[PDB]
Amino acid sequence: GVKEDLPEEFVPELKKLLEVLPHRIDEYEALFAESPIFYERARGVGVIPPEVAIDLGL
Amino acid sequence: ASSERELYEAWVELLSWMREYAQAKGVRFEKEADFPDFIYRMERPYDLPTTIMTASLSDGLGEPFLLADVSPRHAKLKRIGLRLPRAHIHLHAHYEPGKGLVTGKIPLTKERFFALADRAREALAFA
Amino acid sequence: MRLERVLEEARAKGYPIEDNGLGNLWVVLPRERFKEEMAHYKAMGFNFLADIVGLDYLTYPDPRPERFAVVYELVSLPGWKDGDGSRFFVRVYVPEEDPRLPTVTDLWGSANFLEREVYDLFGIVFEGHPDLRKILTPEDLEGHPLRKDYPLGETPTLFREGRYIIPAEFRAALTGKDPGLTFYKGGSRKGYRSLW
Amino acid sequence: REGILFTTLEKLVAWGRSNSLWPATFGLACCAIEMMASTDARNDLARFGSEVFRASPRQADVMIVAGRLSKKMAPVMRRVWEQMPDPKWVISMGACASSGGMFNNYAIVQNVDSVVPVDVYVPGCPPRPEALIYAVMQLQKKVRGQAYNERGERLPPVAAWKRTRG
Amino acid sequence: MVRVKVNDRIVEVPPGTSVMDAVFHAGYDVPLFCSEKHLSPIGACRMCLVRIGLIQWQPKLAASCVTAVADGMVVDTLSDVVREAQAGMVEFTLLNHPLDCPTCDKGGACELQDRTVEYGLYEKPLELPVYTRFEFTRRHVDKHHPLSPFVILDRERCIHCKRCVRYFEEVPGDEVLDFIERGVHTFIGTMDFGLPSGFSGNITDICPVGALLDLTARFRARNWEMEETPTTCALCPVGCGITADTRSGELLRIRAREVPEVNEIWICDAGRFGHEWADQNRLKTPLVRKEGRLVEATWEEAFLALKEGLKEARGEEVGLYLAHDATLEEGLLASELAKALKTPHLDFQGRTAAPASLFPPASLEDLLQADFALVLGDPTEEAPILHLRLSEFVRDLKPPHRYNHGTPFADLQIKERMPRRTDKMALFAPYRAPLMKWAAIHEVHRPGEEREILLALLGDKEGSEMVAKAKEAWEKAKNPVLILGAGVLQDTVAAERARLLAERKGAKVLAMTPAANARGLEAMGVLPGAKGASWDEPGALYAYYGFVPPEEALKGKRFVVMHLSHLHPLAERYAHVVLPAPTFYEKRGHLVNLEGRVLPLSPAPIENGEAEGALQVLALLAEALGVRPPFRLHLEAQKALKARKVPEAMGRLSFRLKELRPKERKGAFYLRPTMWKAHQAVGKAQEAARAELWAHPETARAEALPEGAQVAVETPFGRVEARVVHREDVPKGHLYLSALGPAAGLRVEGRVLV
Amino acid sequence: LERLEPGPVRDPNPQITPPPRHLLETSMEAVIYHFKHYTEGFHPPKGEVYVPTESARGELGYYIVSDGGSMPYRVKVRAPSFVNLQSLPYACKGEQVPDMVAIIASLDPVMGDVDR
Amino acid sequence: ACPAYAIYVEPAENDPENPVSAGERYAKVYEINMLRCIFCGLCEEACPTGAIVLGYDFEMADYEYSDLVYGKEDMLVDVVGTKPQRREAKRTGKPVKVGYVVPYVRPELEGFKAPTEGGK
Amino acid sequence: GYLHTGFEKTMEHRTYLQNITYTPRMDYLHSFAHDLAYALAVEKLLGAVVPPRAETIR
Ligand code: SF4
Ligand code: SF4
Ligand code: SF4
Ligand code: SF4
Ligand code: FES
Repeated sequence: GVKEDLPEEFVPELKKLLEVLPHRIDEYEALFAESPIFYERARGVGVIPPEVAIDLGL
Repeated sequence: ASSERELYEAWVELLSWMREYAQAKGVRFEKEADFPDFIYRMERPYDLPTTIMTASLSDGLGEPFLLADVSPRHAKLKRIGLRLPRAHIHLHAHYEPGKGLVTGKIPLTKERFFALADRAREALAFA
Repeated sequence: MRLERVLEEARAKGYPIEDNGLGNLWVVLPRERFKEEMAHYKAMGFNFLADIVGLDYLTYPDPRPERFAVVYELVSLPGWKDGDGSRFFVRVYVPEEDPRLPTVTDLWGSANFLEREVYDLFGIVFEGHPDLRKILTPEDLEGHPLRKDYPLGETPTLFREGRYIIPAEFRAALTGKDPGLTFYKGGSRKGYRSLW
Repeated sequence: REGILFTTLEKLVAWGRSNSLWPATFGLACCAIEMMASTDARNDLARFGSEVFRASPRQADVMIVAGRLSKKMAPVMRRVWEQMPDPKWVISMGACASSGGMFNNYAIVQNVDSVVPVDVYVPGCPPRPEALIYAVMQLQKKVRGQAYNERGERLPPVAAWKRTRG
Repeated sequence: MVRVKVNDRIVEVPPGTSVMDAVFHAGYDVPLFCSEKHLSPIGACRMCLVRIGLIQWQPKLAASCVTAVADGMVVDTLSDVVREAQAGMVEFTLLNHPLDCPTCDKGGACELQDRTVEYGLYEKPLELPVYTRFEFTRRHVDKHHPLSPFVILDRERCIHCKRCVRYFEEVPGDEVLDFIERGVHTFIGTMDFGLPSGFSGNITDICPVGALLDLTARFRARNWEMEETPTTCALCPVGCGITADTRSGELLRIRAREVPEVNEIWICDAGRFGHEWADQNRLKTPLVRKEGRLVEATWEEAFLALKEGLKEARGEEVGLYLAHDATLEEGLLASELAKALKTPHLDFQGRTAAPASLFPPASLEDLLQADFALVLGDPTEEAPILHLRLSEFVRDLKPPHRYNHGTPFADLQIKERMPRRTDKMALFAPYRAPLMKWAAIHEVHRPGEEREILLALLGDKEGSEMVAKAKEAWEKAKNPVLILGAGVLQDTVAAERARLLAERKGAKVLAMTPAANARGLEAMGVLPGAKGASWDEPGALYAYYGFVPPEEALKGKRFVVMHLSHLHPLAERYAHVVLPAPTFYEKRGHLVNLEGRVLPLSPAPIENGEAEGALQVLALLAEALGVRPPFRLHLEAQKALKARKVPEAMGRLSFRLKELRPKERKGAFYLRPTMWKAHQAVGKAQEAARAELWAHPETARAEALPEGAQVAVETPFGRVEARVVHREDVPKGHLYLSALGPAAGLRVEGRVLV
Repeated sequence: LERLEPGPVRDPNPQITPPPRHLLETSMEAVIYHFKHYTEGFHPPKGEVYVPTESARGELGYYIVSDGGSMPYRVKVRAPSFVNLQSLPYACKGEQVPDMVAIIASLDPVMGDVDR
Repeated sequence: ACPAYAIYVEPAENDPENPVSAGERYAKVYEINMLRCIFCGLCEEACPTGAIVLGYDFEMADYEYSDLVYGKEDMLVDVVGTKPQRREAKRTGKPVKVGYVVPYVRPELEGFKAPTEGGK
Repeated sequence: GYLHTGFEKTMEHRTYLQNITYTPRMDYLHSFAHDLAYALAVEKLLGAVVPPRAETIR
């Protein structure tokens, strides 16, 4: 196990960032799914069958 | 309990004497040990009135004729001991409250200690 | 469990079956019979060939049959529409003299590169493999490096007035072969484990 | 012919040079990820003459050798270095580069300074971004000639006359 | 053999053996502290307590080691109860063991420490640890007591290792220590106050704590950090395996390397502490005589000089005179060179009138199988630890059983605190020896008388009672080993008589020489040419010197090339080229051990600056002389060695070289065989290795000498200050002067300088 | 966060664990083990071992053969990304040229896996 | 502990009358090559004197290899800056700053007071 | 393969404790995972257990 105890200071900040993040995460996501250009750069490409994913190891 | 403190204060005292005799006779003194609990003390409270756990008087040959050791801080059975090399004389200083520092039960004085010393010094006189 | 029909077979074919109490299992095979055996396994529904670890037992404080030993890790991905989580090793001791062994490119295209590494790091030429080249190391350094025999490559660290440390005798570290200052050892220093 | 040899010119031009530092990072390590950090998001570098942060020596002359490297990288780096313009500075960023941290091995190259001359070391792997700031402040006043060594000893205002420039 | 089963494995192992050893053979183990290799056990550590079935189980756990073995025996070591107990005893041990670890310099070698952690741990899976049950104040006793000019003693270290006290009994059979007070009040001390034994320092190694340490390397490095460089000694002709502990390319500490051929686990004091000259200022840049002074030069500058020096030289004008500190390789190369370009002689420094190629060598292990030892010489000085090997012989011990680990760790055959003989050896020294402690047959002879003794034993002169008894004894000794001094080998007639007797009843010889590798160099024909001269004598007008020669040597020359490791007064008005030479530690080559065995000497990792061996330099003189010697590298020399027909890796070699060139004179000053060599008199050993002058009380008196003081003396072998020793075992009519450097057995002329 | 409360933070078997340093002050046996631990370091028993795990980057695991020395006799690292890269010529079949950049990036290269 | 071997330590035995540290052994030379220091921290954990205690420094960077093997006296609790910082502050005559703050000291340090929200 | 070290080699020339230095030094990203995975392996081997709180933190 770890070599020493947690900071007390660890508790406030940890809560804090869990508050902010959900919203933040969304807003990054917000950039992608729409932007029809996002589509046009990504969707078609990155192809590989699941079967081959295992064969070549992913 | 706080017996400890007076003992420590006595240990210094005694030590002081050991030096005095040392200079007096010009006989060799050497500090032997320091507290473990000073070394490995490193932020935990230290407050001992000296740093010195053991010290001795030597003949002038690095051979002691008298050794003088205190007990460490939390090391139970707190006493100060003396012992004369090659004599089998083992002295156990207690402290007795309402009295002072006693040798068995007889109060120590400097002269007592000097007498012990001279008989040591002169008798054993290994060099 | 997919494993089990392999296990009775292994036993039938008398292959020794190593087992650590940590529930890891090897199957000791000869070189020859490997390929086909292993063919049968994939057929038997072995999904995923995870690893190939090439082993150099140049110096070991116990006897082993061979100096070079390969080990495959085969797995059955249960999260796939087939599989059971059936994960196990196959170990195959390998003559130093012939650093050959038929590939398993044949059953997984993962293998390709894995075996390539193993040529580089230990000397093994896997038969039926397209391309040997280093894919990870210079080709200006030779000797199939990363072997016990192979140099360790140290340089003294430098301090004022040229005062230096030479690493390789600095270390208080040891191997089991190594004895250190002690004239013997036993106890803890011959290892230890728990069960409690 | 570079902006020197009259009182005026040398201070002028030197201010110009010093304040316009255009970093070309030579990531190949963890350094890079801290370097993108080092760019933005807490502190800036645009106030130190940097919009250049990217891969062309055709955009830069401040070489940041950032990360632990191997044998295979030495001629590469050498050549990259060569394909910079004539005045050019060598930062040796971090421990991993500078003397090879905790690896003593054939594979690696220890003491990056071997491959190319250096003018600035900045230890620590990882270091703090800010240390790098301190370093370039150094490097600023260094090329300004208002620097020494720890023995009071002066030095050229460039990295590039310690071994051949081109 | 005895049928043992230790737990799960069975071994044959012949009887009379300790359970312990079979345990370790079986790959089972125990904590161990009292008994030790090459030493009779005691029960004291009590760590080897096991239980045994044979099938029942003992009610008391016998120290397995102490007990003998039994067929059909079961040994239980993986016992839960054992482990518990081990811990127990450990705890008990630890009760007063003073906490001092960081500054403990037993440290990595605190085997005790390692056992603790091996076998210890509280009886309780734990959820909370325990550490103790103890908590009272510890004993405080004695520390910082210098025990010796080499050894510091801090008493509360000792675990009541009884090992050293035991050692003193077992090994030298000379005691100086004792336990003092009883019970817990006890502690070991000396009352010698500085232990005048010639073997002492091994106790450092033996000390299974850090109580006895080499002060010289106290607080200087840490145990693990050292490179422990197995290599070879050369400092006595035993030339033991040693281990050069080094950090910063500098010699921290010499420890024993435990070859069981040329020691067992035993070193002389001189060997261990007498190494500081190496650790001290040493020649490390070539010099040449300018016109008035010596000049820092390169090798190249010298080579130019060499050509110059060899531009008016015929090569018969040139003397090659080596140290007695040259390798086989350098020997071989000298041989080949002196063939190639004839020189009037080859010699080496320690060389004698009659070689050791006049006699067989023998083995130490040979000497246990022996009958009687008739001794003429001095084992203590000349071949130090042989003295000890004899002590064992004398204390009756027959060769150790060596197995899959070599030595066991208990003597049952012999058991401590028990007799020795006197009448198993015969002794001739010209004075006092510690041997006389075990000798009854002992005799102080006049210097020149030795021959006569020999004569008398052959029966053509009339011996004493001792010599008569000796005569008888040599008969009755069916395979005695004859031990021969410096006084023997340097005096033709004596040698001849020995040669006869030892032939007559054919029998091997142990030839103690003041030369170190006397025998290899002998074999390498580094002996005078037919017309010849000796190493002592001038025989040339140019010279190469591997050593500082006799004063009279220096006169008779006019170009002198020295490959030395330090400067000496003899040189700055006699040198023409000085060069740096490597230590024997860091030399490379093969030596012929006094046993007869060839040993390689590892190069040690040390600072040296420039110091490119005599091998190269001799080669380069030949280059300067138009002669390519067929080799000048080790590699080719190994080939060439092998060519000369020596099979490496301790070959035994044999050859009889008969040269019996007389050269004796009768002096009145003796070269006393000493245990130290001039250059060793540095460091703290400065005094320890100073010269003594022994003389009969009578002649002391007569010359009105102070018998405590040090007196100036002028010899053709230098001016020494020498402490004045009364000793009636020296007969008056000669002055025995402690010969620092090689050369002993001589009667030499000098003067009592005033 | 819910499941969080006081507790010791490492295994209290001091044989196998370095001891607390607030106790060197106290026992010798402490001191001994402490000293030892940070010098030599323990001997694990002989064995090979592997555990499969889910890293952020995929299948992670170490195949570790120890001979029972103070150092292992084999350290194999299972590096996922490296194996994932094998699938690149495949992944990038017949693709378009500006697209190919992204297709590398999308797979996530950490070069440590690869290079080792 | 140092895997980099970043420490060159010449030991010595203290003066008996004037011991530089109360102990009977001290560090007669204490060098650290910062060019490869691992700053193990494990370092701290092994040291039993608690001598070694990581700082809050990072303002270290210079031009010369061998200047960056920081010495004993640069590695105290008594210096007032980094080597280059200090060396600058003499030639320039300017004072010091270090530009960091913590909430409060680490208990481990108990000498030197750093800027802590109340300094810079 | 233009970079490489041969960690796997080096770590047989360092202690187990020491090896924990190497583990995050090959993952710029999730450092702690390498570390953990290595930790676990060791822990298993000698059979050591980890406190619940420890495990929480981990
Ligand atoms: S110094 Fe540290 S952060 Fe920088 S490349 Fe090396 S390991 Fe990575
Ligand atoms: S004798 Fe051993 S256990 Fe005692 S302080 Fe020395 S090294 Fe430590
Ligand atoms: S000094 Fe050492 S060898 Fe001698 S009895 Fe004590 S512990 Fe044993
Ligand atoms: S007996 Fe001779 S060979 Fe052995 S250590 Fe002593 S001097 Fe060297
Ligand atoms: S009782 Fe100690 S080794 Fe036998």
